[PDB]
Amino acid sequence: VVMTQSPGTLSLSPGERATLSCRASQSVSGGALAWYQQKPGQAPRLLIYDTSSRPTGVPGRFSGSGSGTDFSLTISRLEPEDFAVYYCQQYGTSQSTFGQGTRLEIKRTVAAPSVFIFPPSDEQLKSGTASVVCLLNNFYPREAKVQWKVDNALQSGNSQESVTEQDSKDSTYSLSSTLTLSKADYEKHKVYACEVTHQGLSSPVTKSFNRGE
Amino acid sequence: NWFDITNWLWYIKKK
Amino acid sequence: EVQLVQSGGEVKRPGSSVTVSCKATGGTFSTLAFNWVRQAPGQGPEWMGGIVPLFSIVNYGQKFQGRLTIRADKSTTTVFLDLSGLTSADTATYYCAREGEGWFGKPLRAFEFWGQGTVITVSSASTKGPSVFPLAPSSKSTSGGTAALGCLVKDYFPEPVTVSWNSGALTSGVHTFPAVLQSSGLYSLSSVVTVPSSSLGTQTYICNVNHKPSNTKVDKKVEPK
Repeated sequence: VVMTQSPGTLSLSPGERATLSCRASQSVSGGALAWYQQKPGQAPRLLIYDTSSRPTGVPGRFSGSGSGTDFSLTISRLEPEDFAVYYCQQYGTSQSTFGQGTRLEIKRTVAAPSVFIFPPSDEQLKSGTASVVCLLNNFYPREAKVQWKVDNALQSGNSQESVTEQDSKDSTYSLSSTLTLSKADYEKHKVYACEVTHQGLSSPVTKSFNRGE
Repeated sequence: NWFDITNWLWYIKKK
Repeated sequence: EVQLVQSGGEVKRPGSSVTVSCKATGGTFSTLAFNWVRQAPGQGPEWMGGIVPLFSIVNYGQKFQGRLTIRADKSTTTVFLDLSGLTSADTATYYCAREGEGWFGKPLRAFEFWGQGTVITVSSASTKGPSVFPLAPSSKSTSGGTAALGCLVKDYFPEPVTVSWNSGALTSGVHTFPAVLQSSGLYSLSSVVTVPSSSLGTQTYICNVNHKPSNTKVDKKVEPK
């Protein structure tokens, strides 16, 4: 049985009403459906068991519903601590399965990322490698496309990205994309650029530097 | 289902 | 208190076998089902198996059969997880969860109590400290605006690395990104901070990188170009 949660990411406001869906590939016997909440760095917390029953300690704003192959978790009033990842788990058969999860994040105004490009340092250059770091500071939403251009040549497969968690104060995300090269390949070229495409940007913003200027 | 096994013992032990 | 205390984190080589413990204290043990659920970096939980300690009735996931062994010790109230033939796809956090009790302790099957987790890093790479390289603030920063600087914590094994700024005095505007696993098998992360441009020439910014597995403490000063 394959569990599929919906949507992938739910962007709502604090105090609004939240509804998360869980769809099973086949019928779940006896209503054996559970809803777990998980915050980054912690073990999941059981919010709902047996489709609709609620364990002691879970506030009344969480309520489960559904039957057969369609299930739904409902948070009547979203509190500050109710934004996290939610997983639905079936356990009617001998082989329990979880869902891919739903990311319940905070909705806010669209903010453009502040883009900063950093060339490799000389101390790193004398070691044999070169890392060019592009930074997208404080933006919303978190979907952003970063593209590296070494003398107008599109790079692919030599850059890694990582995004921070949603900030607890401004609900913004920060992204970091590092381009790793050898010193030889780094000195074979001059212009290094990282162009960013985001919703809060009218045109893709390119931050570049010439090697040695 | 194995997840229900602990329930049987719960019933049988209770009665 | 119903507490589940697991064993410490471990670094295992590919093909070896690992054993994770789970001390259950303050609740029913024999007639309640324990479960082992792992979670890869950046992914969701995945149920692996379970056991009923009374008669050692185990239930293994079809994916992990032939490679999994869950055991129970009723004398010491402990649940174990033996996983052989470790691969890179087994590097995750392993949680031991006990089901919940309802009216008259009715086994609710769903997992209510969880342990603190056991981080298993399945990699051969030797324990190495990180090389800290400065992300200097650009010389073209906005005159009277905001500047950005940071440190690049590159090539270290294993996790984790704790990064602070000015020994912990500077906290505002600091972003320490989650580490990424490079192709070389080593980890790497970046820690940036945004400061007023009018303080780049006077204020001294120092990033503090601390790696416990390598006993490495590096202090790196970031200054403009």
